[PDB]
Amino acid sequence: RCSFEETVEILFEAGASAELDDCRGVSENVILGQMAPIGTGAFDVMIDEESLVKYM
Amino acid sequence: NKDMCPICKTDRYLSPDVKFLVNPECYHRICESCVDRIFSLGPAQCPYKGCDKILRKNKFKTQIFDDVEVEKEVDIRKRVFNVFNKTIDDFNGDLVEYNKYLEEVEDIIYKLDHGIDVAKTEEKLRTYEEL
Amino acid sequence: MFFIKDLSLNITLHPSFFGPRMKQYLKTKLLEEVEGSCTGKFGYILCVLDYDNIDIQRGRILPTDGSAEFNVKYRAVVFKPFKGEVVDGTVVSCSQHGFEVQVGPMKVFVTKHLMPQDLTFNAGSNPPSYQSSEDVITIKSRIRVKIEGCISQVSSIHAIGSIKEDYLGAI
Amino acid sequence: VGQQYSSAPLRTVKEVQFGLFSPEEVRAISVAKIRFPETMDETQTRAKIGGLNDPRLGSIDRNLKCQTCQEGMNECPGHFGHIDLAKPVFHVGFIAKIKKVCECVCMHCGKLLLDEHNELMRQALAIKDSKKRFAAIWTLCKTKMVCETDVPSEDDPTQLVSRGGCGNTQPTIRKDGLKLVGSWKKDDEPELRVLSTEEILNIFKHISVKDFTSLGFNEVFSRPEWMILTCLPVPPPPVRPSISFNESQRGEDDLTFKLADILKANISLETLEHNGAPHHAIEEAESLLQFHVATYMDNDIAGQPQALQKSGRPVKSIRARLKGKEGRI
Amino acid sequence: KTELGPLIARLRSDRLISIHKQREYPPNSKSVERVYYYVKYPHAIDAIKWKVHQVVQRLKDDLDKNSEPNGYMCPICLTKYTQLEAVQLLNFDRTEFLCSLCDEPLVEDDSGKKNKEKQDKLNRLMDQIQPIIDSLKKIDDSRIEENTFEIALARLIPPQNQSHAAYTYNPKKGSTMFRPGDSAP
Amino acid sequence: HNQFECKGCDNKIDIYQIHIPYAAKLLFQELMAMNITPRLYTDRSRDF
Amino acid sequence: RGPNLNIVLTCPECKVYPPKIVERFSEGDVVCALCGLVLSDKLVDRVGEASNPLLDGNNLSTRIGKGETTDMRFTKELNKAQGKNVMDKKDNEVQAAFAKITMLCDAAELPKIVKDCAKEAYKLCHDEKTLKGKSMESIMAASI
Amino acid sequence: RRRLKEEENAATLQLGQEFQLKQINHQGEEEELIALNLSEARLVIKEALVERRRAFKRSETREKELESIDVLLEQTTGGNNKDLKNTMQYLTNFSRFRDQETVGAVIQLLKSTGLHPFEVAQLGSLACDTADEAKTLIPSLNNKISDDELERILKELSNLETL
Amino acid sequence: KEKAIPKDQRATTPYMTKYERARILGTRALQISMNAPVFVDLEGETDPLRIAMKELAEKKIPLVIRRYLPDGSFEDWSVEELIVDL
Ligand SMILES: [Zn+2]
Ligand SMILES: [Zn+2]
Ligand SMILES: [Zn+2]
Ligand SMILES: [Zn+2]
Ligand SMILES: [Zn+2]
Ligand SMILES: [Zn+2]
Repeated sequence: RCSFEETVEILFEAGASAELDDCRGVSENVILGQMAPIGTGAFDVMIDEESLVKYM
Repeated sequence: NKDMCPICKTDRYLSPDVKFLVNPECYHRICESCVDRIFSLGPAQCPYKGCDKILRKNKFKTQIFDDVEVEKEVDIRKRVFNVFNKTIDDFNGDLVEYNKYLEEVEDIIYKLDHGIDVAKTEEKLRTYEEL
Repeated sequence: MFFIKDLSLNITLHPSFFGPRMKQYLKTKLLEEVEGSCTGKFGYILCVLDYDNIDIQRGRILPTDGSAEFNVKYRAVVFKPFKGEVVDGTVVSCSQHGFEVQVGPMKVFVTKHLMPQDLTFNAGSNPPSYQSSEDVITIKSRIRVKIEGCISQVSSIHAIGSIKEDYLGAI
Repeated sequence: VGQQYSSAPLRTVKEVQFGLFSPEEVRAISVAKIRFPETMDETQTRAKIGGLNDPRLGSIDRNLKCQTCQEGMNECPGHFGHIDLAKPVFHVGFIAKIKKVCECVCMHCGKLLLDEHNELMRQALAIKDSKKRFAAIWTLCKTKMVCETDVPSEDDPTQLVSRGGCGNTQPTIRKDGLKLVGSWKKDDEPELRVLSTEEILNIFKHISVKDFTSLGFNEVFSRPEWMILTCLPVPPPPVRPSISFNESQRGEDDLTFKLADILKANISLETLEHNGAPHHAIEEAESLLQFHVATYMDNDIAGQPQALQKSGRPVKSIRARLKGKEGRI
Repeated sequence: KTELGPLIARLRSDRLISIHKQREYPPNSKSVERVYYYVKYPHAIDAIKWKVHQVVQRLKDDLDKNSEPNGYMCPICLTKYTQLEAVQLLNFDRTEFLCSLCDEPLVEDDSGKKNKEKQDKLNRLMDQIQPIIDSLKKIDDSRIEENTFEIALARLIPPQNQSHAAYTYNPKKGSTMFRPGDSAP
Repeated sequence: HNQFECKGCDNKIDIYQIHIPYAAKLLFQELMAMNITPRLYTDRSRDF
Repeated sequence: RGPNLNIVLTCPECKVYPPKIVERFSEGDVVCALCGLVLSDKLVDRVGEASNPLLDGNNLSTRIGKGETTDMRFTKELNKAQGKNVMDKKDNEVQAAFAKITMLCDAAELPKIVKDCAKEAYKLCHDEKTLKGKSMESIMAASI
Repeated sequence: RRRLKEEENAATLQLGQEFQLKQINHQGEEEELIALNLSEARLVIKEALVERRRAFKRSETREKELESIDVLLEQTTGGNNKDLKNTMQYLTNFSRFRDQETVGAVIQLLKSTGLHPFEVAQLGSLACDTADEAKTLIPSLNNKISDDELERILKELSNLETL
Repeated sequence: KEKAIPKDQRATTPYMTKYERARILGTRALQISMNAPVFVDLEGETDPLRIAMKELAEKKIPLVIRRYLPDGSFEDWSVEELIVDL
């Protein structure tokens, strides 16, 4: 919300009310310099032990 | 020496939570706070003017009677009774010898308490304990 | 003291190890990165038990690193020091400030203030040693030390012990 | 070269929790106490110990290490200081919030003016979200001008059930400048006096855990008492770097200028109240300290004067640096 | 005034003397807001009781602190290091303690011989403050009524024949105002 | 020396490192000076 | 008499001390001139105001002035309150002299350099035991 | 989820947070804290080492025993085994029970007291002759077991001491 | 693990999405550039991206895509079983 308008006013209200931000949105992740959960970031790529052994 | 630690002078008024304690080795009163700071590291000379007998923190206990002198007699009695312990049946009901034995046991305690013959009495007590 | 604990670690594998025997590499990485290591929360991790039955979870590819992070659950023997505990060890080093007692993978340092007044530093003897009428303390000697304090760092543990208490010192 | 290898685990941030610093926490976080309003010693060669540019707060020079972490400019994240204000000062951005809380609770015992015995309140207390719940409570409590030591019982209006109260009539609070002024209605003209910041701090500390939770605050992360500033954290030099044009002339950030002013006002107040200093003189000093702190955090206050540097341009506050199209966000 | 200020100010911070402000209306001159100084025994007794306890507590803590091992100090950076902290900074040679910031041998801290001095200081304090403790005990036995500007005025002894200050209390009628600490039981 | 410490919390074994833009670090410190506590945490308190 | 807190850039590979260092400002790197190894990266090159620590020393002060929206009541009181600062009084006398010396130099159509010299001279020679029974006019006139 | 904000002490049996009496294993089943004495730990560690050696292969006086452990340790352990070498050397030079039978008897002996795992392990690790020595070396024992039982236990423990 | 939907009740699309393909090729290509073992016979290729594309065509990429649902639950889909039709 602070990224749009009234940055300081919104942040002050967050401090007093002890708001909790889950960083599920793009704006939160952009500030924190981490992959957003969008497009190529909406999933996690794991290892396939069962397939990996059989490919040899 | 009424309601305060003789060493740190912590009276009940300024510290109601403080508690007193004594050590059997020299029967010198000392509050719990003093004990922790003086004896936590290890054994040391008693913090009294004229007392140089080493003592251990684990040996501390709480006084039962309000008289220091009476506490000495009971403490010596406890150790003495652990070895000098004979019942009437021990002498087949013969009270004449039992009474004399009781007097001798009490006599040993009396001599030890007042230090009449500390060297000789202690040796006899040590010798009897083995038997 | 030696404890048996169930610990977990996040191990990272370089992509070069993505092979059919990568599980063997994972087990290896645990051995040369866990065994012999020191942790302030669990103490010195000495040995790993049930090495053939280590639970391996699915690995996650890091976004930009390109490696895989695996959560490994294992059982290991850990030596953790605690203040107020009594341990036995052998003196390894001597100095004016005090001597170091070796206990397992940890070294306990005893300061002069924590030692009995009788002991005095004697640098004239080779090696330097603490000389007292009742006993003499030098390297390789047997000493019973009571741990007085411990500081636990993320990757290091140091403790201070004393021999002033009764039944301590030379055995 | 980059950052040197470290041993701490690398993890991504998954949650952000907002709150306010307690006076105890700010003192614990701080690594050095600031007491001198200067930046350089008399020799103008090294930073003064205990000054604004204390070496313990960090370093902004490539050639100087941080006395605390012993790391270079590219590795030290900065370490906070703290200034012990002579008197508590309101937070410029919370005065509106403070005013609402003052009207909601009694100014003598710290209890909510309206309890659960009122049907209207029961609806208000049922609101889940804190923001709308807070608005509901204010609309009802602000209109009550008595503590109501005795309240009618909910079973029937015949008998009165005793409730924790004091019977003191509450004042009509209005904001004048940076001070809170409360007026008491007599049983001719109403009584008027200035509500001291110390009085406000004392009352807010009396509010029970359940009392201010109903107002939306968090017992552990943000309490009404923490809005009033008793200890001011001092940002490290990186937040307020010292710029240079020809590198032979040293310039200070706008924040450092205000921080020096705050300390000078703080020390002046301490000396005044320590000896003599009649009541009006101290109040003038207190107002100066409040104005300096408020303008330091926000230089754009309606109806209040602006802090102007010797050049005459307005001082850039922290609020200004965050807002706008060119701000941090 | 410059001499009465510091005396009143210090005697007010410690709460040994209370202040009372009221509006006095002389009939044949411009009025003025008068300041009156008195003593509130229940508050003054509490202030002294806490301070007496606090002073003794600091010495007790210092006595306990001194009994702890000395520690170490660095001559250059003047940083205090405890025994536990120093053990993790000694050189590889295991001969001397090396500072972290300076990498220079440490120097033993002082206060080793003060163990007796701190105990002596504590002994003097209790003996010297003995009259206060005895007085408090008697004070505790009885109950003291809180004093107020009006109540204290009952025992007044006028200082001067013609004092410009009107030693009278005239509370405003129907005054709902309540000031911090201006009300008594 | 591979040592970490958080004065006030008295911990040395519960330290994490995060990668954030320097602007983000500056923002949080600026909020700290304004009496606002931006608390960065790794483990989520509540589920989605 | 204080902590070193000094950083010296030396090339570990070359080990030559003192080293030859070239600051590639355009590339923002500090590189050893012999081997080319980069020793430091991300090198750094209105929010603040400049001050001269030769004529004013260490004195950070900010004036109070009207804003886009303000009431005369608050502005007047703060200036009145700000004036009664015991600590700032000592340095006000020096600033007051700097004001008077400027007026005299300005009325003399003298160059800015002359004004700078005279201003510094007064501060250096001010607050001295010898200059205790001399009129301020003599001090200012002599300084010019 | 409040988070935000007892010092460890062996005497008070306050081992901290990660060494509580109730422990949770990798399988989720609750279990009691497992504390091993010097002799038991030596066998447990040595038991794992031989098992690891067997897996790789398929796919006595104090002096001679010490050499066997040292050679065994290096063969069955990887690099950076400095800590392990010190542990094995220390364990062999401070162990009082050699074979499984002796330790098995020791375990079957001390478990009758029902004491805490920490203190019971200490009793089997420290050589103490009198009940007073046990009480002071391990302060946790105070007001936990009568001297009559402790005195008998110490006598029996010293009876089954090899060499 | 209540958040791991059983393989028999997976309700997500059985077709690889454009975003899934982009990351799989990029992630696998990044690994190959770090001397990762190649499971496909190469008839001459130097660009890691091209090698990754060849592996995807022949279904020789040992990766599993974890699709996250809005409630925190997830489904594991192997790259081999995912149909690449886009
Ligand atoms: Zn005492
Ligand atoms: Zn004694
Ligand atoms: Zn730093
Ligand atoms: Zn009330
Ligand atoms: Zn130093
Ligand atoms: Zn070079």
